[PDB]
Amino acid sequence: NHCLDAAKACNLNDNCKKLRSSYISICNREISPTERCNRRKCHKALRQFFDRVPSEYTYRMLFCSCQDQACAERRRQTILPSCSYEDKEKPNCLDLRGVCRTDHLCRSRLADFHANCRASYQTVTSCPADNYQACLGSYAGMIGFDMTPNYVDSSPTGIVVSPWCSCRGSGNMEEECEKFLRDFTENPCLRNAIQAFG
Amino acid sequence: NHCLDAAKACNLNDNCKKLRSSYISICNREISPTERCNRRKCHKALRQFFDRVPSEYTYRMLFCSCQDQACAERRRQTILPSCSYEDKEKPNCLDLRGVCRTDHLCRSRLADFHANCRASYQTVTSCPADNYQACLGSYAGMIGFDMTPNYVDSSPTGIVVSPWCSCRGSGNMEEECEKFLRDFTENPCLRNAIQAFG
Amino acid sequence: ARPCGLRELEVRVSELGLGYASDETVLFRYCAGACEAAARVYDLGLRRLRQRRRLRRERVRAQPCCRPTAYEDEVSFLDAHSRYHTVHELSARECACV
Amino acid sequence: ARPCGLRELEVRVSELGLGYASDETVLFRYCAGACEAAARVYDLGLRRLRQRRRLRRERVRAQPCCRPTAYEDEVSFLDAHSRYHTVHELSARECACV
Repeated sequence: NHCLDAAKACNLNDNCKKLRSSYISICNREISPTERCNRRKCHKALRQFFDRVPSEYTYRMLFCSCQDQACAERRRQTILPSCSYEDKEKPNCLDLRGVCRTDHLCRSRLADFHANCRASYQTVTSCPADNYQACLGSYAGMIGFDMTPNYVDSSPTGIVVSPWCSCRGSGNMEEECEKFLRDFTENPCLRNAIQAFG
Repeated sequence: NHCLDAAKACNLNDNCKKLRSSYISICNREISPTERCNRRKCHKALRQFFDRVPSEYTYRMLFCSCQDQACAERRRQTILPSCSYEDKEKPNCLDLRGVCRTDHLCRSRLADFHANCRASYQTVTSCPADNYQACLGSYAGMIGFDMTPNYVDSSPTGIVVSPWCSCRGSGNMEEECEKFLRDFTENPCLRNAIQAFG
Repeated sequence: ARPCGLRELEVRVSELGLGYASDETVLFRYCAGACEAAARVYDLGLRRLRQRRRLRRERVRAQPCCRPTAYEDEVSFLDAHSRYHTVHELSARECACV
Repeated sequence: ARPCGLRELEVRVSELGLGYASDETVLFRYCAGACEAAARVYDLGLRRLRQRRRLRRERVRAQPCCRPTAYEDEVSFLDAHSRYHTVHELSARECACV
């Protein structure tokens, strides 16, 4: 499958292989029965991987086409989500957005994502200027911050991505929260950009 | 021969073999066609050998008995005299004594040699208190100083030792010079001590 | 006769028989080739002593071996049950005639 | 039986076949014995790849060698013509299964 092919290209490149193994070994290391990993360290290693390995390797792993579950599960596992994505606490998306916005880089990366993956009702791709690449890059640029998005399950073609948060407990800001969340979950520009990558 | 036996015991002892090789490799190393070794460095390494290796190894090499020329040449070569002993200029023994006496330690080592090795006319050995060991130690204690003594040739039993100096150019001090030199060259205490060792 | 040095091969992790059920590929690097440098004085002495039956009956190597002197730090992969693994010192990183 | 490690032998330097005309004796130290520690993953992978005929008709060692990892600094002696010699790395100083 394309996701296996992507892992191969990475492992056969010295720099990709090193930076891949580094995030894998940190993110996969259990601390105690109650703590799945050192999350902060895992996120840092993820950031380094996406910052210091070219997109030709990196996007191919993250956005590889799948026809079956085996491939889609591999794709879902790219960021090692049981460490980097999931948590026993599922925060409110607007609270999580607040946490992201205290970090200079997360704030800027989220803003890039909102701008570059903005759904247009006027363009053939639903992306601004039909620029798929800038949307994909902005998606990838959020991994390892406190707005880390991921594939929600191992659906092969029915792709749904989201941060680990919900809009329950929003009080009177429920509409605001769900609109924010839909930039990830229900965005035709992002959908089309990922699908067009192959 | 006893001198070959002595080298063997030294080389079979880790400390002796290291400190022996060190003075040999330093003393044997030519600097230029006109400078046969770094003398200062050789003398330092010699002092270290006699100070830091027990006399059981050290006196055995320096004072080993010989019946033939091969053995006696080995004995003569213990201090690597072409570097440590011989010199292009052979000073007057009183001038050399003067040089020695400006050095605190040479002055003291020479005085030890005089006290322990100068001959007595009253003892069976010609050494004071028949104390061979203290004379031998004081002799060995002058090696690596300005007054470094050695076997003058490879005579097996006709042992003659001397510093590198002569009593030519003494002027009016010729008797004084020769008396000083005879404590090395014509001393029945020193003769008997060295002979009794092997 | 190619001298002792690094060699490379693309391999499937599952192919190595190490208990990992993964179709991932790694770049496997290893040490191979001839050691043709002039013999060390140690080895020359040791050969001579061996030949003169002076040694204690035992395996005695009087000739260098082409072997790794450093190893790969780590490499990782996902297996067929969706579990990640990291393996240390799988490949050689440097080779010498030791 | 006996594992890879240092051994000692008293030898005459003229016995070593190195051209030194000296009857002096040195303590000659060398590396000998078996390498019985569990195989490295490298070696296990290499054996498997060899057996699967995946390698390239070259001599490949998939098993450690008992060899020195460090050598004697120096030892000296006087030869029969009354000349001194210093030899470097004549003996092993440390051993390992490399």
